[PDB]
Amino acid sequence: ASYVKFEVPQDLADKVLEAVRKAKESGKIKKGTNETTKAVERGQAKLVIIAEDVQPEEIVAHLPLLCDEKKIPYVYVSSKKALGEACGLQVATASAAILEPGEAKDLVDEIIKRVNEIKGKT
Amino acid sequence: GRVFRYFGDKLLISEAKQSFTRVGENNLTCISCFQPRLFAYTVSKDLQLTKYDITDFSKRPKKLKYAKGGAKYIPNTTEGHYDEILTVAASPDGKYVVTGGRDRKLIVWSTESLSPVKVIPTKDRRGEVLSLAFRKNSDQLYASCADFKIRTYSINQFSQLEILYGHHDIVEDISALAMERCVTVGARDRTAMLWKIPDETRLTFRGGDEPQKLLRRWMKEFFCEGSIDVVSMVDDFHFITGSDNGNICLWSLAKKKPIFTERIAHGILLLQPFWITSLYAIPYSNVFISGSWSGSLKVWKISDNLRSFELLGELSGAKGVVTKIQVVESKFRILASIAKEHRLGRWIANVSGARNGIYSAVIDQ
RNA sequence: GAUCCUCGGCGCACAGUGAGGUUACUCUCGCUCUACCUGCAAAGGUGGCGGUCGCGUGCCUCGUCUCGCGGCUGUAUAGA
Repeated sequence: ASYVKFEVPQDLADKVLEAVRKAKESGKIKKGTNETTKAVERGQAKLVIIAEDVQPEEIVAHLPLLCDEKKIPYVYVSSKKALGEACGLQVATASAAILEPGEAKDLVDEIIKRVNEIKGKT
Repeated sequence: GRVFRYFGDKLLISEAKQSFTRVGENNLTCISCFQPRLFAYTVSKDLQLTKYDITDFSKRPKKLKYAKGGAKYIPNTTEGHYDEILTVAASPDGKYVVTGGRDRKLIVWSTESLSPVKVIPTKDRRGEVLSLAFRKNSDQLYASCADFKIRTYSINQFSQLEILYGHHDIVEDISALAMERCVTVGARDRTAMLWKIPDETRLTFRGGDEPQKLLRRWMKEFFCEGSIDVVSMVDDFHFITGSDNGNICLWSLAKKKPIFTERIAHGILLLQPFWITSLYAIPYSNVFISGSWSGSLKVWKISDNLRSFELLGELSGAKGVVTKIQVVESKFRILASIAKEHRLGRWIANVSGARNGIYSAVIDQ
């Protein structure tokens, strides 16, 4: 897919889905592309999670561009059904956002730092 | 308890007799065949369980009886299904067929009247039943579930015996033979696990090999694996797995890595590989069959030294998403449940020749 | 330049969240009849053919199968 900027290994993808679940429980998340958008536009989001199997690709294509302007890190997962079902929904979701990590702070900080390494940085 | 059936080279696959039987149901998720008069049982997302007579290899599967569940059955110990049935297994004694799915219930029905004789809940709000496998020549049932647990049962006690722990994702598929043991696959944990029930121990086999690393060690002279989805046991010492990168792997209990790998076994179609959505090794033989949604059932032969397998042939009348494969004998008859959707709801773009029903192939010698 | 207020008359598409909720068809292939009649068709009945039991019944083989009769009856392997 073309709106996917970099490569996420499955270990990281699983650590992301975990991070989201703990954030439902102990913090505050936003679920769905529109709500994720508003979370970036408002600067509330600490981490943005985008699914790789969105079916018209362009639905989430604006997020990489938007997150870079607001300097909010974003990450990919492979299944939208899996992200939504993480999110506490019984339906799929195309993108989500973590606003407050709560009991996942340590878990998120490792993610936002692994995606830095496999992006360039130091 | 090892491989002794060598009929791989004898099989008249190119001249196989092929048929398809439509069903009025949506999305068969599993098929289970009984072998001593031979029977098949099918389950669907539409909540229908159906029984077929398949003993006459000359004619297509003959529908005998059906039972449909529904909203009426919302509680979970009611004697009916109310959410997607994901799996079905016929008891080796001919007396029972047991179903399970998203409504977190095992329901055991009599084969006689197709009526529920016992309902056994998993008692967990996440314990969806994903796969069933009877120990061969036994009433001992193994159910792999979505809460990362494998539950065991004694079917003529209609009771739960115990719970097995180890997986770190849903246990998608489970396979068993005559020994009191089973193989499971954990999907995104990218492990296969061999459970020795009486020894209270378990072996762990790991996939998920980085392609850059694989290429790096290949230069000593491909496709990312994100999920190991299917599994089948060939004997008491070997098994096969199938992944969502098209890999079919042969494993020995003695080795940590796969002893052999056929990559993108069902081809591709920038590049996307066909997942392995079905895998059935006929017990103690050197042949196994694989299925995807690529339009054909691939039949493979294992080496006599068990260090490799090779393509015997293709059954090309098998369009659609193969959700389950079974093999019965009298002459081999391959039965396969074909749906428009993946069993579990994984999303599949353009399935060519998408359809609902039962594929049959009769192969001689 | 209008204010704004009222009324009146005339419209009621915009503000956040998030996964709840809701088998049938089509097309091909073939697929128990048949004589007759009661019969305008249609419809009905008889016959065919079969099968059935009781029984008789033909074998340098008198096993089994042959044959027929009385009762009755209509049912092939069945689907692709």
